[PDB]
Amino acid sequence: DSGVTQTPKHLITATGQRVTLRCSPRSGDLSVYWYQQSLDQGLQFLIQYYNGEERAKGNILERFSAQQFPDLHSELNLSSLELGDSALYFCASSARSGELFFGEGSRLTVLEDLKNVFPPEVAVFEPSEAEISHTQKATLVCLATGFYPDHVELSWWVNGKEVHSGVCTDPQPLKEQPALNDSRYALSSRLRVSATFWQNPRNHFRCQVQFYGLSENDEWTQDRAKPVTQIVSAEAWGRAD
Amino acid sequence: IQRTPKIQVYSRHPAENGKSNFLNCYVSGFHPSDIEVDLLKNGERIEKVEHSDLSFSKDWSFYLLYYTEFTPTEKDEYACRVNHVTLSQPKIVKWDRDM
Amino acid sequence: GSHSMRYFYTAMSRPGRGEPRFIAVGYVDDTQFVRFDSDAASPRTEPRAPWIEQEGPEYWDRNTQIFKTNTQTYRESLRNLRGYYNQSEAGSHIIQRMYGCDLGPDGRLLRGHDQSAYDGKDYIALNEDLSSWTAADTAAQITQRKWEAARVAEQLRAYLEGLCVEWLRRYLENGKETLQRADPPKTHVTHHPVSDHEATLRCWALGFYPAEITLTWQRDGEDQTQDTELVETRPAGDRTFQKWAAVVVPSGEEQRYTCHVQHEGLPKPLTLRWEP
Amino acid sequence: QVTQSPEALRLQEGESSSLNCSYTVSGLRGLFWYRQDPGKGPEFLFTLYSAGEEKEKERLKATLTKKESFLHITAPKPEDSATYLCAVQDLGTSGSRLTFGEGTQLTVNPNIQNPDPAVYQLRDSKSSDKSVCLFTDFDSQTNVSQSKDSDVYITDKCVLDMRSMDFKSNSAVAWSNKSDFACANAFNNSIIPEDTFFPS
Amino acid sequence: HPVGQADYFEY
Repeated sequence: DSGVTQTPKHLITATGQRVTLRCSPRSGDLSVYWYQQSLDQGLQFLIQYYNGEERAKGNILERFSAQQFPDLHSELNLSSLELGDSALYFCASSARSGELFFGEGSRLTVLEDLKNVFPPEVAVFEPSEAEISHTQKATLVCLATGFYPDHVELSWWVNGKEVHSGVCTDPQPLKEQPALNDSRYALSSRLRVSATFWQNPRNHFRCQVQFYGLSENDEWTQDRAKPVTQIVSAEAWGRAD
Repeated sequence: IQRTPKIQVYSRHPAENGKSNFLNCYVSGFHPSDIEVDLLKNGERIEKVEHSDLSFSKDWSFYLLYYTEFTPTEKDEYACRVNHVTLSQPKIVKWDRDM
Repeated sequence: GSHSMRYFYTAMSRPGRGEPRFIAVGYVDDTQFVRFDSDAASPRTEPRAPWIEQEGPEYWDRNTQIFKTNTQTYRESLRNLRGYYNQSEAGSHIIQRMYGCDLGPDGRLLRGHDQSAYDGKDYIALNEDLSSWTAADTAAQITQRKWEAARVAEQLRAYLEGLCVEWLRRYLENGKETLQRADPPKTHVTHHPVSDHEATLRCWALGFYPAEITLTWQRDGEDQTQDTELVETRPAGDRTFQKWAAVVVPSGEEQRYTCHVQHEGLPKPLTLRWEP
Repeated sequence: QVTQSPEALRLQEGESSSLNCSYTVSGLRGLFWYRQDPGKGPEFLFTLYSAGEEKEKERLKATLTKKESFLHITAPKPEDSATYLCAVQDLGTSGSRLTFGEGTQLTVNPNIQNPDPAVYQLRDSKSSDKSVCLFTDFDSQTNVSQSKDSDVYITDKCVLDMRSMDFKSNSAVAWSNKSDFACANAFNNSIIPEDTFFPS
Repeated sequence: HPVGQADYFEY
C-alpha cells in the first residue's frame, strides 16, 4: 500500500539552493514517472524513465534533472530553487497491466530565507468538569502554536499506542497574524474519551506534534536554537477529581 | 532463410522512339533487404538514378522500384544489373520493349 | 470501395555493437504517405504523399515521438530475441511488423491486423477476433505471456476499432481525388513464336489503379490456370500499375484462346483475342 | 484534455451525487479514477476502457462514454471525504503516462443524531494561565465563524467519531492571549443554537 | 496515425 517509497517526505530550503528527491518503484515495476502538484493546480507530468533510460519528457524545467539507476531507483534534482517551486512531488511506477501506482509524495517548501523557521510550542488542555457531568464524555484539546512553515503531523498517543478513534485535527492550520506574509501557524486537535476512561489515573494521554524544519543542509546564525526536524510533546494523566 | 530477387525491366509508358519516357527496374521478393541495383545503357551504368523508399510484402520479402528518364531508340540497348547475397554473380536482365 | 491503412516496421541489428536501425512506413492501400528512419542526427517523420502535408505540427510530433520510442524499445526486443535463439552479437537480425485496418465498400471496420516476423518468418500474430495470439514456437510463446500480462491485444483492438478507422476515413476524405478514384486498364494482346510451329500469347493490362486485377486465358471456354505465365503486378511510377499473362499456344490452324480482364475501373469485364 | 466538474462538492450524509470528467484524446487507452486524501498520494479506485463499461466497488460506481466518465457515489458517508482525481492514457502516446484533471474536492457533511450544543472552558494541563474554549455537540446545520479580532483564534468545525459507541461529534475551539477572554462570548460572531448550554 | 506502445510492449 502502494509499494512506491519516496524520500524525504518533507523538505524546507531557501531560494537558490538545490534539493534531491528519491523514489523506489514497486517491486517488479521497471518505470518511474515524476509528477508535480503545485497549489490550486493539478498533477503535471515531468519525466519518465524505463529500466535505466529516459523514455518520455513532460514540462520539466531545464534547471530540473532526474535519473534512473541500474537498481531501478530514481532521483529528481531541483536546482536554483524559486518560491514557485514549492509543491508536492510524486512519483509513480507502472504495472505491466498499465496502472500507475503513486508514492506518498515529497513536500518541498522554498523560503526567501530560513530566519522565519520556528518549531511549535505544544499544550494539552484537560476536560471541563461541566462536560463530564453533562455528557459522561471527556474532551482533551491540544494546541500547537507559533510554528513556521506548516510542515506538522499531529498525533494522539494513549498508553503508549497511537489512537485514531475519537480524534479530529483541523485540516488546515490557522494563521496567527493573518495579514503578515510569513505568519506563524496554530493547529488544534481533539481527543474524546468516556468520562470513566479519563477518570482512571492509570491512563496516559500524550499529544505528539512532529515538526519538519532544518536538516543540517542549511546554516544557522541566531540566538535561539536551530529550528530542526523535531517532535514536540505535551502530556496529561487521567484524573478522578 | 534467404530469398533471391525477382527482377522486371520495363518502361512507364509503351516504348515510342524519340518520345521521352522512364526506364523502370522492379526488384522484389528478396530477403534480406540489402540489395544493389544499377540501370545500364549499352552495358554502361546510368548516373542520376532514383528509387522508391524500400518496403516489404505480406510474405515478409522486400521490394523497390528503380527508375530514370530516357528517350529510347533502335540502336541503344537498355538493361538492369542486380546484386544480392543470394546471387553468386551480378544478375543482368535486358529491356525488351516487344515483350 | 475496399480500403486499408497499414504501418510496416523494420528493426535491423547492426553487426556487431552498432545502434540498430528503426524504419516505419505508412500506407493507405498501396500509397505510401509517411516515413520515419532512425538513422539521422535529428530523426523526424516525413510526408511521402501530397494529401498528408496539410496535417499540423502536433500530428508530426505525435508520430515522431511514437517512432523515436519504438527505436528505443525495438533495440531491447532485438536483444530479447537474440537470447531466445542463443544468437551472438555478431550477425545481422531483423524484426518485421505490419498492422492496420481494412474497410469494405461500406466504410466500417472489416478486419484488423498485427503480424510480426523475426528474420523473415512468421513469429507472432493477432487472431481475427483481436483478443488472442498465434505464437510460432516456444520463443514466441515467451513474447505471448509478456503481451498477455501487458494487455497488448485489448489496446490494439481499441486502436484498430477506434483511431485506425477514424484516421483512415480522414485520409480517404483528404486524398479522395487520388485514393477513391478508379482508373481502368488499357488492354492489348501480343503474339510471338517460341519455336517451330509453337506460339506464345501475351495479354497486356496498363495504366490501371488500384493494383487489384485478374488476367485469365480461356481455351474454347475453359480456364487454363496451369500453362500460364502470370507475371507480378508492377508499379508504373505515375502511381498506376501494369500486368501481363502469357500462354504456350500451338498454331493449330484456328484461334480458341481468349483473355479476360476484370478490374473495378471497368463497367463490364473485357474479352480480348489476337487481332493480326 | 481532461476537465473535472464540479471543483468542490458539498454533500449531506446519505445524499448521492455523480462527479464528472470530460476528456479529449486521439484515442482512449484507459480512464482512471484515484482518491487522494490530504497528505497522502493518489490511491487507485478503477480503470475503464470502453464506452458503456461500468465498474463498482462498495459505495462507488464508475461509468464511461465516448466524451465523459462519471463517478457516482451512493449515500455518501463522512469518510468518503477526499479529492477525486480523473486521469486518461492516450493510444496516440507512448508509455503509460496519465494526464490528470484538477479533481473534485468532496466534503460530506455528517448527520448528527442527538445534538447537545454547549460551550466549555478547558484549563491547561501543565499548570498555566492559558485557557481554551470548546464549542461542541452542535448539529450539522450550525457554522462556526472567524473573529475580526486578531487576538482571538477560532478553528473551523471538526467531526470526531467514537466508532465504538456509534457516536459522531462536531467541535470548534477558541482561545485568546487576552486575560478578559470568556466562553460565553467566544463564539459571539457565530449564529449559535438558542438551546446552547453555558455552564457556570 | 500509428499506435503508441505502452510500457512492457517489448518482444
